[PDB]
Amino acid sequence: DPMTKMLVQNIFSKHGVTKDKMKKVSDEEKEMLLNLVKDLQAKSQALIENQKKKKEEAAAQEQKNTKPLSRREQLIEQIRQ
Amino acid sequence: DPMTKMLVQNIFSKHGVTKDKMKKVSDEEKEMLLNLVKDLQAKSQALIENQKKKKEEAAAQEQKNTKPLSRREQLIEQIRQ
Amino acid sequence: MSFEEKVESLHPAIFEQLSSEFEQQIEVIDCENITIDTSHITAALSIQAFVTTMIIVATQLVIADEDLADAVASEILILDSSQIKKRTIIKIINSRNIKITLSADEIITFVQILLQVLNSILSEL
Amino acid sequence: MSFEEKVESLHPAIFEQLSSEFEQQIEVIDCENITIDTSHITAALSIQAFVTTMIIVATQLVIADEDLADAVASEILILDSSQIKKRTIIKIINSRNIKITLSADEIITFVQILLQVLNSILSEL
Repeated sequence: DPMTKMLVQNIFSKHGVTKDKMKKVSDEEKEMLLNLVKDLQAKSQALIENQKKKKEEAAAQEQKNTKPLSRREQLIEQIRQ
Repeated sequence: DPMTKMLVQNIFSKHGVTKDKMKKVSDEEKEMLLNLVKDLQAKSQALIENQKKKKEEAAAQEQKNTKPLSRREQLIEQIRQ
Repeated sequence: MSFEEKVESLHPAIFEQLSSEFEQQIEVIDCENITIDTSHITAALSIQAFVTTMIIVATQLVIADEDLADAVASEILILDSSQIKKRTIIKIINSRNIKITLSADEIITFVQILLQVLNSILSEL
Repeated sequence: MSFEEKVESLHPAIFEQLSSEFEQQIEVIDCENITIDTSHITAALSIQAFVTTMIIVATQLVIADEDLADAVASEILILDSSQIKKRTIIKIINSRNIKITLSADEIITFVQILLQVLNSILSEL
């Protein structure tokens, strides 16, 4: 995405690695990186969904818990018995 | 005490229990109530003194903690060594 | 014995109701040392709960016509429901130490009010 | 194989460093039930640590002149050092039950930032 573009271009534009210093290697090492990155997407997203479902579940049992106008009449039935 | 007299007389003066509805029972059940009430005084007062001594103790170590005019000279002795 | 078992059975039912109204949530962000002090909250609630059942069981025993007994008992329960608060003293000792403290002062003062009702009821009878 | 062993050797060294920055102390006074929930803290740190070494090992492999490789690798390490926080959600369920929870939300969001850097670096190469 365009948002995160310049925080990596600015450091490279510094005294670090320049455009002409790129080896631009394209060999069997490139494809084995590509599948690993896709593996990162599957693992990271699994963590994201696990945290996301935990977050909405934590907001679920409180909504299901009905809050009455007064919270003191629930102990009047058992005392009479 | 006279302060708390009318908040119990007014409810009894309502459709609740009236003067003529009092059984005025005086038997072995009365004395066993009297000693229990005195037991309430001993237990409740013990809580009151425990909270009271906690309150003044919480105001005690701050008074014993002397506050100087400036609070920055306490770290000048050790740095020189 | 009947009076002893009825007060000792109403006590846990009332106590659990009082405790259920004392649940809150405190969220602390970026802190190392957190101290949660809830001392005397259970003790004060135990005293108030066990002295509340005495009020509603004293009138129930003496007065017949159980419908009236339920009426007076219900009025007592609503009385303690309102005009009761809770304090959360958050004392920040250092830049890394905070101390959440639950105050039982309101419960303590309300115990005195209920105690005066107990004394007035006993003197009435 | 050389690339596989170098990433799998840098991973534990980076991971133990990240874990060492996640040690705190919580002191609870006068409580019966205490629940400590640190779930997903190790999982999120493992993902962030194992994706951080990919960044510094990708540039190290392609770029010669190891002095430059150390320079770019060091800059990445300092980036994750700052702007990372930790939450300690202390939920007081009852007067006797509290629940200290360690939140991995900040680590989760920072994983997205590092992931975008990984994608941008790969597209650059």
